[PDB]
Amino acid sequence: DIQMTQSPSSLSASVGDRVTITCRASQSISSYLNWYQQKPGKAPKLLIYAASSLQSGVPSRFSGSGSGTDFTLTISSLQPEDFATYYCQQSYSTPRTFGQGTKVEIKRTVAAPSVFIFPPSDEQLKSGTASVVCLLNNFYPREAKVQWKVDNALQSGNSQESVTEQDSKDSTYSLSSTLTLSKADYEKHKVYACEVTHQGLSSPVTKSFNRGEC
Amino acid sequence: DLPDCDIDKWLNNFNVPSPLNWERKIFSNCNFNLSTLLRLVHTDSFSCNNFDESKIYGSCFKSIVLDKFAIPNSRRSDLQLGSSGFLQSSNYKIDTTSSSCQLYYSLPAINVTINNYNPSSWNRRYGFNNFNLSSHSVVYSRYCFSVNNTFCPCAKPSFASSCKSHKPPSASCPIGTNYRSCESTTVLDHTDWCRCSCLPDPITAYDPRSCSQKKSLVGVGEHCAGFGVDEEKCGVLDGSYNVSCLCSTDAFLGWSYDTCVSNNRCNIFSNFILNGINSGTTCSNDLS
Amino acid sequence: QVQLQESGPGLVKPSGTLSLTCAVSGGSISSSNWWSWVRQPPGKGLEWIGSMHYSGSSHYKPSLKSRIAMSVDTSKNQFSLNLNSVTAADTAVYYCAREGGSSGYDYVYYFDDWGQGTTVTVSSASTKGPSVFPLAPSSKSGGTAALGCLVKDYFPEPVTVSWNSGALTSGVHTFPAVLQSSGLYSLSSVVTVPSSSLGTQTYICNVNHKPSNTKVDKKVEP
Ligand SMILES: *[C@@H]1O[C@H](CO)[C@@H](O)[C@H](O)[C@H]1NC(C)=O
Ligand SMILES: *[C@@H]1O[C@H](CO)[C@@H](O)[C@H](O)[C@H]1NC(C)=O
Repeated sequence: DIQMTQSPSSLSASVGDRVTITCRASQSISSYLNWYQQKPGKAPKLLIYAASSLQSGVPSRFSGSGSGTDFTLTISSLQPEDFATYYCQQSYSTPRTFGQGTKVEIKRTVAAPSVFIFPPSDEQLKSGTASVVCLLNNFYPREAKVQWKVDNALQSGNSQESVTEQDSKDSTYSLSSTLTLSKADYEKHKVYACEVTHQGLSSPVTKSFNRGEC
Repeated sequence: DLPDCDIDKWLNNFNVPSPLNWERKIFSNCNFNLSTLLRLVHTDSFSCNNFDESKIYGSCFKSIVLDKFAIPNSRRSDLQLGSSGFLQSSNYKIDTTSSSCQLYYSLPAINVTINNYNPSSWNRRYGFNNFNLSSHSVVYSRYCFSVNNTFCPCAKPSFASSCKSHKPPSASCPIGTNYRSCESTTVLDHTDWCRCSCLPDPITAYDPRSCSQKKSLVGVGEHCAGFGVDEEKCGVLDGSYNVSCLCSTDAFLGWSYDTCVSNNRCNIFSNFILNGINSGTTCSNDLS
Repeated sequence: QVQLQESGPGLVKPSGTLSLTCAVSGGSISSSNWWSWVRQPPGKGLEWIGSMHYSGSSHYKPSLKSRIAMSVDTSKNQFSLNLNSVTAADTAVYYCAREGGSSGYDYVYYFDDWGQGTTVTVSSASTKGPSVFPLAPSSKSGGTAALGCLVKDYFPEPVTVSWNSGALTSGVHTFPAVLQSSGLYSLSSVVTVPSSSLGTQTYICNVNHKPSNTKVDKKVEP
């Protein structure tokens, strides 16, 4: 097999920067080299084929060069929608082989999260479980801490969280944290709170509700 | 007491090769007049690259090397210096590093006979026959393929006889050559679907590294290494070791032809390579 | 204008057979294109597994040769994948793609017109559709409120969520699912809207879980 090795494996750049990604084949493959872009939750998309041919409809800020073993993908002026993993791929031989991928992260200014807390629905309660959701919306950088509190008891378990990938328009992240209790446990406590620490906030922020209030 | 180079006599020879079998002649130790040469051949254009044309007059050279061939009408623009078209990719590369001149001329069509010949010994070994074309048809290659001296395009009869589906044609390969590589594959409604190399064909080969026919641009001073062959058209179905491996006429791919004739004259090209200016005895008498 | 669409069951039992089909529109399967399958294990890169031409010629990932077979159906303009004796090593998103050649001398093959992919999970566990719960906007905030849907307790991946049948896309974040200790997935989808519109605008999340044949709309009200 022809091994494809990309450099770097990840990088961080600002909007308007020139981004350069290289790829090396373990043996000569002439110009039988293609580049793909894969955005979060989407299938790969062809950018460059035959080492330097730009696919129709792809912006001209993308370009490829090279022949033999060493190839280069260039993004002349990085845009937010270019957040993606990029892959090289050879078609000189079988099996077809891909490079390992290069993640392009977008550096931007700090943005504080907007924080929201959601009580369980009456519908879920009827099923015997209560999920409480804390949402941290549109923040940067990724590092954030969510601390759940139930009548000021600091939770260490009973929660799971998920984070989106950088937004294709504003390059921010969002985070969803779910605290899960039994309905029996949920109805024994009054104040449900999530406390958020993030470098964009002037102070750690707490969103809370009192069970039943309205 | 040195003889005339007689360059015009060679350029005006009525047996004119095509780009595929371009003819070189080396001139030396002789006298020539460029002025007379450009008159005695019906010159359309003479110009030089990496060289001052006006400096040929009155100069001596170690040798002067001419490479000539008729021009297929549709491919004349392929002869622009640096062109990636068919003529220079796959028939005759005009060397841009030498001191050279390019001559475009013509001969009355009624006398010209195009000599077409496939220079590839491996093509001819596996059955490529003389061309059977009109006397002003000019053959050119579109793709050239090189092979090792062990090349044979036919699947092995004993392998083919094991194929239940998609049996390749087969034949004995010459002593000292290797049979075409083949594998039994599984497809969703066949368990012995044999798949050999260079498919669908060498020009569109899915796996170029596994195809023994290697795409080969002509280098300086080279002839086309050979037309690619569709290996599915070499040998015969159920062919045994008593059949010699040959490829049918339609197996040879990636070549074309066009007439050289316009306004009742056949258009011809010759390259000139000027070797060793200010030395030797290939001398212009234009100033004498 | 070539468009591809994968189809086939997302859940396969261990040692069972994975069977996928790819339907081709906008172009003929009987052409110089080859047709390809490329898979992507969770958190991993791309791995080609096979390609086939309508003549029947094919190439497969060699480590899969004893388990894999493809077909090209010229009468239905479809091609298919069969992978026998699957294990958790075969859990992945499987993409179909067109593999065509460039117009240069080299005739370079490349992948194009990729399908959206189908998520395959190799598991003995049974399919389970989700419950869909509203994440209600706050009685309140500033000019922006958040609302959403909690898509709870389903198996296997994936689910799709839209808002107002696709008319609402701006400000939507659908999060990666988390695997709960029960072995079921749970996912949230949220959207930020003008708080001034909470009394006047209707917000419905549309949830589809194909493995369980679940289709749910949920109105999210303050
Ligand atoms: C070249 O031209 C000169 C001047 O007319 C003449 O003396 C000489 O013989 C010519 N040489 C040829 C025709 O080879
Ligand atoms: C052709 O010969 C070269 C050495 O000149 C060798 O490396 C190569 O593998 C040969 N190819 C085949 C198909 O035998």
